[PDB]
Amino acid sequence: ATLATHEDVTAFWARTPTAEEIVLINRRLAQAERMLLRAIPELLIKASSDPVFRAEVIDIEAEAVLRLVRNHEGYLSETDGNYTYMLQAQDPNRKLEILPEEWEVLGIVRSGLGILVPTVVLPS
Amino acid sequence: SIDPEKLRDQLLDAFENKQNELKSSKAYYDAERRPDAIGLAVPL
Repeated sequence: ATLATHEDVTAFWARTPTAEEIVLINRRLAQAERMLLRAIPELLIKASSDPVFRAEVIDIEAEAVLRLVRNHEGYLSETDGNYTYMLQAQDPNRKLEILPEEWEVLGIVRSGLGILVPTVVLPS
Repeated sequence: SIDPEKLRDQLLDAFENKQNELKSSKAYYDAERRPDAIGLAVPL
């Protein structure tokens, strides 16, 4: 099983999920863990013995799913004529991704200044 | 004292060893190809 759990995603997503949303969350968590491992091969080793690093990766997995399962039906507004709502204009997101600042929390930030080096083979 | 045949051998080897130095000055007077003369920007 993944380091974070559907109980972790439900700790942030105050609405308790239905069984369809539980199977969704279990696969999105597996995708988030698999994405972190491909960037940091040591992830499960660090998380075996560092108890604050466990809290980094678990809350970042739970956030990376939360921003994708929040309002996943895509509704703006709904009614039965006796009750109704409408939402703020949320971004219609379609992929799981981990922020530049979340990679800095995991300790693998990358710089935005790099160099192109001209080269020519020396003669003989 | 010294054998003329061993002396002929030992200094034909010294003569041949000197030619590997002299070629480094011949190459400038004859204007032979040199690695250091090839301008680097020119395509291969």
